[PDB]
Amino acid sequence: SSQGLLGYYFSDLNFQAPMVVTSSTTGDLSIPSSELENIPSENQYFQSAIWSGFIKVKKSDEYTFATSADNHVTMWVDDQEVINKASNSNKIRLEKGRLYQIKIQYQRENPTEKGLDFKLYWTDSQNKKEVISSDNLQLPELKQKSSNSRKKRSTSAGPTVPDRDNDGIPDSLEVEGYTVDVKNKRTFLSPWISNIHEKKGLTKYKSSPEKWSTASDPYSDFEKVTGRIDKNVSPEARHPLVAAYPIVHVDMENIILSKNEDQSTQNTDSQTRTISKNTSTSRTHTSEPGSNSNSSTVAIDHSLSLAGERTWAETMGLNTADTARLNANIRYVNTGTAPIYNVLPTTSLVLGKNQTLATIKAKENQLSQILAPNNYYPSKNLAPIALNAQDDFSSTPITMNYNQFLELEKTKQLRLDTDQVYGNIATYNFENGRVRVDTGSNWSEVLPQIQETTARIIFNGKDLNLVERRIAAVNPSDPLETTKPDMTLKEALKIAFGFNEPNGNLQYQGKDITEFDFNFDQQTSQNIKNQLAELNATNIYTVLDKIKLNAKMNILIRDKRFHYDRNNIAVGADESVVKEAHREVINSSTEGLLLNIDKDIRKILSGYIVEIEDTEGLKEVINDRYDMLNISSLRQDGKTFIDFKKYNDKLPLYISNPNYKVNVYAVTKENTIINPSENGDTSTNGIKKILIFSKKGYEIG
Ligand SMILES: [Ca+2]
Ligand SMILES: [Ca+2]
Repeated sequence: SSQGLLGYYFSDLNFQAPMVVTSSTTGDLSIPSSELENIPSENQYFQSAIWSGFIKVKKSDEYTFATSADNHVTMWVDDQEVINKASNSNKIRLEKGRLYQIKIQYQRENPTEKGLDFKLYWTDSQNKKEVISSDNLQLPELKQKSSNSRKKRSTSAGPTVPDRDNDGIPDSLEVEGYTVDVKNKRTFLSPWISNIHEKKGLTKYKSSPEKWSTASDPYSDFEKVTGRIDKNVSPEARHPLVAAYPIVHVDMENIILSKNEDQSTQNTDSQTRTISKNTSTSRTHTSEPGSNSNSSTVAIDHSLSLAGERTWAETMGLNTADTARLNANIRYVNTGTAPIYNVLPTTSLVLGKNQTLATIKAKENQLSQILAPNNYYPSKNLAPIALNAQDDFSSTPITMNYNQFLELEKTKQLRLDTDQVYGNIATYNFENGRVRVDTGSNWSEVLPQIQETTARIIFNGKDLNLVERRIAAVNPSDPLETTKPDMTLKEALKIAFGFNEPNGNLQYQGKDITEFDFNFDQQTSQNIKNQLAELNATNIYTVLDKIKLNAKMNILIRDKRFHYDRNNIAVGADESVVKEAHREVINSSTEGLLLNIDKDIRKILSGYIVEIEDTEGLKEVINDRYDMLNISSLRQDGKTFIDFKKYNDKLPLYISNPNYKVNVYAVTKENTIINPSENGDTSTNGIKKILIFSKKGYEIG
């Protein structure tokens, strides 16, 4: 179906203006004029063509080859001419289960019909003639190396379409620009033509004629654009300028802490004394100069989970000589553009700066599913992985000594550092036209080259989570990399992240590019500054189509509404933004508030404080504890309810005088208190909070 001979159809007589490149499943190599909608009528006249591939016979015999235009054809089988501008009955012996190279050239001056009607036949020893069937034809070996049975180069006899990197796309098309259009059953690759293709919304591709994969990834420029590729590769990475590669971090969903048994305590029948908390995990990115790493940071919930206000040690019965253990539920997350099949990366679980508590490994070659881009392992419809699994005798306890435990209690943070060891790659095989995991292909042989030859953009426009993409970009000092097309900042955002420009303004899902800020590493910053100066431009947002990306740039693009920590996690927002986000109140009562709040805003709030203010200006704080601020919840209808009763002994607010005010304040993550004060105070005293609702009793109804 994606198999057969590869054909190049030229408008000129001498094989130099390719109009269509496409495959044929059978010996019918025709292109009817009805299929040439994307070619100018005048270029629909084909004066030459070349086909290449292999023939595999099902039975040894003597065959004679013929075409529908023998006077215009020369054909080679494994370097030997079988047709030479004349019909013949010259038989050739072909052996079953052997592969023979095929090259066919056709030339005809001034055709009177558009397209091409052309069939390749053979006749066996019994004198039966037919168009060669699909089971007998295979594509050329369009790879960087030959296989044992299939040479990557066609015979030096006759014409060679210039294809320096052997990906299948002619040099000239890669440089000048090409488009791909899907006929009913075939993909046609043709030159870009402004006045035809622009209006139709077709993508203009350019790629390096000297790089088999312009992004230095494991899929060729041709494989990508013709769909001869792992179906799990992300849509954006089907562009030859966007790198296809996995990017993995670990998400921790919840944690349970408990005291380790010890030989001195023979008693094992005591009551449960564990601490269980939800956790929130974010993939991070830091200013570390040379970084190319995977890491995530875990925030352990500090909100009320059990009676009293005990220390963790008191809760768990931990004395100073005891040790504690952690278990957790996790998933792997692939935010990259290619899947993983047989090796999950190894992860260190780290306390503080550099105290490793655990090394998390999965068994190689025993994955229960693929880890696909924009997805999880295990999938979300399945249970997560427990670090110490119930079925597993050999899971290492994740232990902390007393001092480490106290440090975890104080910081309520862990870090997960994940390596970039991703295993084998599923590649396309031209012999059988299928994608399979290839034992000879490994991500570790690809990643360094991807990292060296691309510009990196990290963007948080999807739910404020950091998503990295890499785009092929020129390196002015590496000659091979100068053969790549110019990559602009505007184009990179379109092809890598799906920005569009419906009305003269670049947008991501309705939000203008000006709603996002640009952050650069030191070298990228100097580069971009220099470019702006050379453009006489004072504002980057008006010249995104003129800013050129270079290999090894690092660009970070973040939603401007938010405040960010050093990990580039969103942790707050300006008071004006938070106030406006809460302005639309659906209902209010002594039981709480019902509001429509934007999902991104909700992400940066740790909770709310409710207070009644009397006429003299004194305030009664209702939920007056740092661990009692979790009073918001998202309803199924998408609305947020702020629950006044939850920490008011299950009672609606009592407003003794209608002139009293009910005030509700939002507390952002960056302002959240996560421990009692040094003096032991557990109240909300001093917490930096943002007034988001204030109404008198008679206004609440
Ligand atoms: Ca090529
Ligand atoms: Ca190429």
